[PDB]
Amino acid sequence: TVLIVTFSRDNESIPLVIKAIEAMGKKAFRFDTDRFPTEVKVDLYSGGQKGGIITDGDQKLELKEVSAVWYRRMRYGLKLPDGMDSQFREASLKECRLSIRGMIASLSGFHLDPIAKVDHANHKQLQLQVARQLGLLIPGTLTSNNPEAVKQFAQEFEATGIVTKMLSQFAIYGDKQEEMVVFTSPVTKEDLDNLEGLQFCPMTFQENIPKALELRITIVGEQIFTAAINSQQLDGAIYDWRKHQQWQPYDLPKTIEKQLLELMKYFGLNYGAIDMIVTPDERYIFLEINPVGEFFWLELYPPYFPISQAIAEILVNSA
Amino acid sequence: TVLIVTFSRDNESIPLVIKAIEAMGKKAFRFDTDRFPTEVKVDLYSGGQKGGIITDGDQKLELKEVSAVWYRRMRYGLKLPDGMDSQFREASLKECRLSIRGMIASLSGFHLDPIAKVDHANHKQLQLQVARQLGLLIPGTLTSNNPEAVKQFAQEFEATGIVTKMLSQFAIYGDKQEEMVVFTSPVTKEDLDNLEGLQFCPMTFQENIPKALELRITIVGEQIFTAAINSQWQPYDLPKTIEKQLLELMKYFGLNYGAIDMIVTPDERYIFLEINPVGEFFWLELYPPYFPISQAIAEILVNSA
Amino acid sequence: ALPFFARFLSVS
Amino acid sequence: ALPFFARFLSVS
Repeated sequence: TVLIVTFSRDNESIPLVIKAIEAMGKKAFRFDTDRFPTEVKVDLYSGGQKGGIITDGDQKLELKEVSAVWYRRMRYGLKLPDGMDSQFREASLKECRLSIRGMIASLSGFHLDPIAKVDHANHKQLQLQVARQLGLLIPGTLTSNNPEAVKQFAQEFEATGIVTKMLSQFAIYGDKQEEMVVFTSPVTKEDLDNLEGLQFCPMTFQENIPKALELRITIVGEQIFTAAINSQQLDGAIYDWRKHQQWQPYDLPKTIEKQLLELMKYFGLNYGAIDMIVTPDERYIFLEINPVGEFFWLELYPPYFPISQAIAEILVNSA
Repeated sequence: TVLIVTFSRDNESIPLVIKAIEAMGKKAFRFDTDRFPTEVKVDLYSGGQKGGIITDGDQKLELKEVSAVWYRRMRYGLKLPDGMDSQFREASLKECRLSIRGMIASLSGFHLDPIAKVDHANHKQLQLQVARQLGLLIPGTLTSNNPEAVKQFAQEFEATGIVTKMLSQFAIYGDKQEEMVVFTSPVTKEDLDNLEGLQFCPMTFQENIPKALELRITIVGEQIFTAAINSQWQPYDLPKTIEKQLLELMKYFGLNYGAIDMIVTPDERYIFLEINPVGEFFWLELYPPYFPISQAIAEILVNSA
Repeated sequence: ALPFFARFLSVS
Repeated sequence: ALPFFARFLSVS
């Protein structure tokens, strides 16, 4: 049985995979991590005890029958009541996370991907360094809490500019309503005069590389799905003084494909969402690999890639 | 240069390791994780440019000169002012953590221990499973949010009882700012009638094994320092079978340091409890049995292997 | 709305 | 008592 580690509000990727798994003659159990412990019962035995078992209403999954694990979405304990004490709620979340992580890490069979591999590939500074050691171009990157280094960094890349971004995912719910998020943003001359807040939280700054194309590369095992989109606000080839777009298939150079495969092999991954950009002079710059990045918007929308089939195959075929 | 990843309020283990490193003709930089970003400056470069530098007052460290890393204490940014907005503070703590973790993971040289190894050995359920696969006795354990499975677990071990414990480390601060902590605690029959709170947080229950001694085992490389106390620590000689099994457990997780807890029954049965990759050791060095552990850590940090 | 581990909180 | 990333908060 394929154990699918997700949450209740996950998107259409889950039913796409379970049906492709079910259509191959195998079965799959959906484990919504956010509905634990409030609704889902998990029993984890260590020793010569009874078998570990996950119970979700009528559904029941014995952990000895797990042949594969899809390490998809991890939202441990989100459905804990809001009216709970904040000290007990934060402590309960950390206990739930350690519990379910220990369950997954103890299960045998095929993992997509193992926790130790996803954890090790989540260091974005290590991603760029390993990609560069493999011969891939990476943008100039500085994570810093030091204004003098940041000023020096923005100055040497003044012609094209620099952006900033956070290494973490989070949101600030301010005032009375909305959620606020730090997207990758250009830093301005005015932002450079207000660098005093770096002593309370560092940021990651990157060389802003002008790009002709954005590449979205999804790898399943050794199968490479490459999609490109023209993001040029001013496209030179089409420019006309007298006078939409969508994602389309793209053929990577076999050298880039073999380098991305070595990147997957180094971290031990069999799934990965890789971001690259292509300059007008056809230089390929590696940006980021997300071991749990999305893929559904490349399958349900152009170029309608059949990734969910490839994932279900490697899950039920192991290797 | 040995990078030492600790924090400002960490105990007297750091200076002794430092002096032992310095007395061996090498250099050592102390990096207090809690004093970043408010005081310590870190600059992590990726790309064709540099690697990075850590600046702390007059002291600076070029990450190119890092020959080894002691992954000791990780209190990322706990010296943030408490007058800060709580939403911004927790977001800053999460950003500071990912920044320094990526710094450590990217560094080459000898790590004691690597992050990926420590994160993998942190699964206590995996510790008991691998210890059992190597031939070590482990107490019957149940992690659960299910009262029915817990009641059966307590009836199963009704003769000796069961204890409960939390997998996580935390502390609840009451109204008087007093510090509350969940130690390993017995489970009474009154507790078994109030299991409804398991739907809000699971717990880890274990067979209460009656014991004669409690063993504190500290391993540096392949050197084993065993202490025993009656439940004033004393030396203790493990059977070689137990020592080799613990060495195989460390080699599986890829650790060269570990704090291992065991108990011995009156009939001399050795039960494996836990391995903490960053567990303390100083109290076994400054107090009986005065194990020279800080010397063994400094020697493995300088001599690589 | 209390979790089960609240019953075992001691004083450090 | 603000950090530097506060100046880059958008909405979604």
